[PDB]
Amino acid sequence: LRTARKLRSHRRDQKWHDKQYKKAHLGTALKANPFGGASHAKGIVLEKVGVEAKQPNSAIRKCVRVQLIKNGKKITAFVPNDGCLNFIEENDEVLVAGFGRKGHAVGDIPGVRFKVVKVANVSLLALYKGKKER
Amino acid sequence: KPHMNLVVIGHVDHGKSTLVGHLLYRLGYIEEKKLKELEEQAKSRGKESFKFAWILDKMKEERERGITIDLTFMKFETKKYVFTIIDAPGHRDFVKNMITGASQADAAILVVSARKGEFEAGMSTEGQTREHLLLARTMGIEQIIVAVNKMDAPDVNYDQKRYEFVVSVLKKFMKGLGYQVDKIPFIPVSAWKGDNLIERSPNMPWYNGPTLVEALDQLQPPAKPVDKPLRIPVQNVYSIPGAGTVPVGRVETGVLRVGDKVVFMPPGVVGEVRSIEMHYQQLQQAEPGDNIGFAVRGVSKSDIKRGDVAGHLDKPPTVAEEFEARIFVIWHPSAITVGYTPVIHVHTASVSSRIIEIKAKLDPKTGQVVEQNPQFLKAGDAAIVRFKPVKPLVVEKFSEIPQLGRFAMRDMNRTVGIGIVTDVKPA
RNA sequence: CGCCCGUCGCUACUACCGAUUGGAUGGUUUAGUGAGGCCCUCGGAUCGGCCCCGCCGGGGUCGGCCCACGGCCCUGGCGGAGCGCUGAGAAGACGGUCGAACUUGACUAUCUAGAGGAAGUAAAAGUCGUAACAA
RNA sequence: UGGCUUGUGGCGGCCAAGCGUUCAUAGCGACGUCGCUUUUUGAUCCUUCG
RNA sequence: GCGGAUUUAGCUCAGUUGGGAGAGCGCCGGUCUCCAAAACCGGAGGUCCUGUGUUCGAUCCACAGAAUUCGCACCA
RNA sequence: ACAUCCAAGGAAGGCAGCAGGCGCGCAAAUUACCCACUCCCGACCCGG
RNA sequence: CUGUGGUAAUUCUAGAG
RNA sequence: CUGCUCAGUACGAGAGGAA
RNA sequence: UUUUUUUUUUUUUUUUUUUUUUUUUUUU
Ligand SMILES: *C(=O)[C@@H](N)Cc1ccccc1
Repeated sequence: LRTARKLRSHRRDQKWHDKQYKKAHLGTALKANPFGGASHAKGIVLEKVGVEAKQPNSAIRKCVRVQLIKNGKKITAFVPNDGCLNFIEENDEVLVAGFGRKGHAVGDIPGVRFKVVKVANVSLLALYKGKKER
Repeated sequence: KPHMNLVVIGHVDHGKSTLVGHLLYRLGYIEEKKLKELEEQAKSRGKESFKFAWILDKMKEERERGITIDLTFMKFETKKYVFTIIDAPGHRDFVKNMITGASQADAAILVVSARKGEFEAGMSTEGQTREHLLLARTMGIEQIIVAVNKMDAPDVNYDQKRYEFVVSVLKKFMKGLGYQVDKIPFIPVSAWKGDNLIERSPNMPWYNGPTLVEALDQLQPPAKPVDKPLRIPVQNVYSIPGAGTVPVGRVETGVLRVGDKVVFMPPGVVGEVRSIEMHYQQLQQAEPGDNIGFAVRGVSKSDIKRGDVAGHLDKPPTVAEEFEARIFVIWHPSAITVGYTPVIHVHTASVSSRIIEIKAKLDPKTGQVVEQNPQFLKAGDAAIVRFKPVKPLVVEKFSEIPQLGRFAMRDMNRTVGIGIVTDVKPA
């Protein structure tokens, strides 16, 4: 009963072995991405580049490199809807957000951790269906 | 006391800004200490003779070059009227600015140099006495006073023969434009000396007409169409500490009050009036003729620009998917066909527009069709044509709101044609 | 006719190394300098009261028919007006502790530029050899 | 060092087929030919090792 | 607002001094195959971004627009 | 250390108090009405 | 607190009762 | 050599810019 | 008392892109 401190100290230190716990523990989340841990960042379409799918899946994926506002850093982004390219023009303000928990992109996608959802401060769904905007 | 908008027009260097500045001065609207400082600054930069002009010309490039570049607005008050006076540039590069000025005007002072060669140049084929007169007519200015300027100049020296020469030339041309020439004052002045600006000049005994101020009082105020729907073409948009983003422009039709919700077309952005100002005096309402700045809550400066038009939400300004017009061709070096794309200067806007069809050539005097779908038009022709603006443009039918329904066509920096819109297909 | 390995040639992205004694940033600071208030040795623009003398006005007593007059006590006005003594009292000023800020460097914490060098990872297949799985 | 000579170097020159959009010379000139030059370099052995 | 660049084939770029364009991918097409890869044929493909001026003639020059870029100005 | 207007001489300021502008960003309002309530502050009222 | 004052200008402020 | 007036002038369609 | 047993590799590196298809009670 008098050896409480060792178990107390032991737990916290052995705990370091949990990588997600570790992630919160080290100021890394703030600095591991262009966002700074942020869910959404406004950006500019520097170029639009077609890319090739990975493994047996064969496809041309719509990809945009984006210059961020406060951050000012290069970003690799994924264009989502079918003919969004028709509606994506260079240097139009774009809001970007991530896919399924931070880390790995959709298995089909190559090196993109980010998704494009707004064009000119307008959501994607509106351009995509005829009834909304044009 | 009724309010009027005055545009000052005419060829480069003919004396527009010197007239306005000097007029404001001897009318005591300008601090003598400031005139003193301007003069010293003008002399020290090698430009003594710009002291009155520099009351209006404030931009770094205006002062460096000694020319006006864009509009300046000044309030002054005569015996009968309060005027907003608008100083417009003569330089050919900035006739687009002069045109927005004319679109906002009730009357015009045409300033024309009597100096040898200066007159002839202004009235030459590619001169801006010629061009500004033409554009003022098309933007719907009927009341005009002409200041035959620089009578003091040594190569002029108050000569009545020179004066009557410029008057007659000016008269023959102005009558060909449709001006009622018998009614318009031709005052011999010196913008620089002051002759005939506000008091009568001993140097020119032979002149019996009004002085310029007297001529102003003899003008007549225009119809105030307060029962037509609100339309305010924006001439510029400022971003102002305390107010936020404030469009400026002249109320053409309708009325605007603090509290109002307003929409700006063609963007489709909506805001709400926090405040209204004319010549630094805060207002609660503004009616046609009011030249104003209006602060707008909920609108970013980047959303709105010059040539956009503000109306109330229930009757928003019309955006033309396409539009139809009656046009006359002033000048063209070859021919105009379907597909021709000059810029359209309408109210404060200027947007290239493609001629998608030429429905009919008309006899310029009678208006009868002389040929269905002509193969082309040329200089001298009149026509009914269809127009598709290259980017979203606001226009109204001339029959409905004439101040958003008259236009010039310009291309390669020349005025090519003039027009009135006879029909609009809304976006 | 199964799996499978590594160097070598493209293309991209990370991180390691790095001539510039490298640049940038923010915290604690050694030393040399020191505004400014404040305590404190002074000073002393200035102001008033009593000191002495002479002259008149007024109240109360004494020597005079007086009246002026003289003495005491209390005020008013003028000269030696400040000439003798006292009190509070602005500028300034001795020497201080406090201590901004300047410079000169330190030092951490936090990023970062670069010819080149060196891995990897996307990695499907081009090119060399058979290492591992069945002694 | 100096020196003859000037191939080599440097510079002008007659002629004008060409450039120069029309045209040769405004401004330039193939080829071909006449030369001036002695701060390059070259060949020569004349002056200087007493 | 002003001023510079840039716009040429499906893609990316070269030309030019007004007589009218040229290459690397592409890629695309066919044969073989489940489909490609390889192999073997075959493909030619452009209002030279637009209007006007000049000109006998404008991809080119001049003057004017658009779109993208980059300087600079303005500052309710 | 910021930084506002300079009659060229000077004079100011500390909105991390309401409103309101900008900025910053992924991220938070309006230049309103009032002492009636709750209290509090000044002296024997009833001011603020 | 009366009145009398100066300055581009500031919470400037004299002298007199 | 530079400045002030000469002068934003004449000459220019402007860009510009003198003596 | 009853058993070995020699032989030994003389010669076998490599094989371009892509590969594929699955789901249930209740009796008439
Ligand atoms: C804001 O000042 C307007 N109301 C007046 C104005 C100033 C500058 C430019 C345009 C308008």
